[PDB]
Amino acid sequence: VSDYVNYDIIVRHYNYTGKLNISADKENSIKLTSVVFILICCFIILENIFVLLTIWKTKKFHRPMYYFIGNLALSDLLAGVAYTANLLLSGATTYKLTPAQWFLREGSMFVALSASVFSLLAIAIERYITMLKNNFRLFLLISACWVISLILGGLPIMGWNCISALSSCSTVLPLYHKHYILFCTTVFTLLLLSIVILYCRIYSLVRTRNIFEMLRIDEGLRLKIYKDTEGYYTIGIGHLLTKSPSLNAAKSELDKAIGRNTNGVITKDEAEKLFNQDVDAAVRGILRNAKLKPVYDSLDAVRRAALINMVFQMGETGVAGFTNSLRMLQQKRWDEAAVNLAKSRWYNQTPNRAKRVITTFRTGTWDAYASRSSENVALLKTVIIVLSVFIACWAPLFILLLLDVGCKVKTCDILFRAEYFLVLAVLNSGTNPIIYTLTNKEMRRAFIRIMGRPL
Ligand SMILES: CCCCCCc1cccc(NC(=O)[C@H](N)CCP(=O)(O)O)c1
Ligand SMILES: *[C@@H]1O[C@H](CO)[C@@H](O)[C@H](O)[C@H]1NC(C)=O
Repeated sequence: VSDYVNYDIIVRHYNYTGKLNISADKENSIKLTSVVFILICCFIILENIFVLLTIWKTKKFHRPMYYFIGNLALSDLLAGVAYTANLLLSGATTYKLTPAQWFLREGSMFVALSASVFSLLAIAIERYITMLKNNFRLFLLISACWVISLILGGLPIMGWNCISALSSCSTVLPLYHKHYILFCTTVFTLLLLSIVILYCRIYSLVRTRNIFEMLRIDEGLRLKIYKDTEGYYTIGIGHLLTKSPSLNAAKSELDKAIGRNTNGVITKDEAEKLFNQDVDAAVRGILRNAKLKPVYDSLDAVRRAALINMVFQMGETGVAGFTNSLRMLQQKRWDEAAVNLAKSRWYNQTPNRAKRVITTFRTGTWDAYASRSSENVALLKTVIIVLSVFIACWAPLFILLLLDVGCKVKTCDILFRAEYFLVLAVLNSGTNPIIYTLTNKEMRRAFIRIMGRPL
């Protein structure tokens, strides 16, 4: 009987879980494991310092997303520091710690995890705000992100432990209460599930926003009925109301399409809902032709919309009337199809519009329409892979932890030799700096642009 700062508690906790007598196993190999993982940690420290340095040095990297990337780099930086301190205070030294020195040891790993989860979320929501639209509110969120992490990470210290309740002690973390691990595992899988559903929504809405903004320039937009260059009444994004030269006939067909009296003026949303009808019809027109559907299947989202834009102006037989171009498009030879369309009547009638459509087929990017909203495509695709790596590294531990909640003590063998799951989750701290320079050239260009020693 003494302060719950006595080393005997740690002995009883590893004794109950069955780790005290098996502590003297592979102790010589444990030294080889630690010294090597300490080197890997120091490499992770530099990696995240380099990520924090690039953002601090590049002016174009002073954007809200990069601030959350830096905050994520901080989570993975302090993770490496916490695991370097873990390896040093783990193994034989585990029994030389007090319960407080232990709840702080493994508590540091939880704080670093919680911070990474919220940091990822901070990047996830940021991507949803870029499509549809404040520096002081950003540092409040980063501060709140760490405050919630310090509470959700260190609350077992201030009460929620299992010191006198061995029946509720998890075997992979002896001094942690089984319910607390279940609470962390469920909160973090629920938060990681929120990211995945959000990114599926972001990638789908941007796909529909890219085809909208593309035709928002080529055929413009209108709230009131206007006559086209051919000689027929039109509204919104090239929606041909009638071929008849009667203004009231256009009002008749318009009111049938919307379902209310407009007198000629329609809402921005009513134009968009009418626009999807014109896109869907043009899309159906592609999936019904033996020369358009194979090409659409061989194209990407950017070049698919480029073909949709062509159908949106002329029609099914109109685009089918360029077999020489379509054949060169299906053969993945963009430069060859670019010349055929440049000499055709379509390029001679509307030169400024066809130029952008042809550039989309050649470049395969929205650079001919969006200036900086096109670069975000590569900047978003890379972040989805960051999350995909994170869920691949932590899920094995999360499953293992969930198994520890639903397993009697000294029963499940997987829970003992579970040092591999803990290491895979640690390695992830040095995969984000590596994934930036490999799946993002705009970030990689800034990274090399940073070779100054004193800087
Ligand atoms: C809910 C998710 C759990 C948070 C993950 C915290 C974490 C990350 C990485 C490692 C560890 N724990 C360890 O590696 C421990 N040193 C295991 C060995 P021991 O402490 O001796 O049982 C704990
Ligand atoms: C605790 O460890 C001691 C040796 O240090 C051993 O004799 C005892 O059986 C263990 N207690 C339980 C409940 O397994």
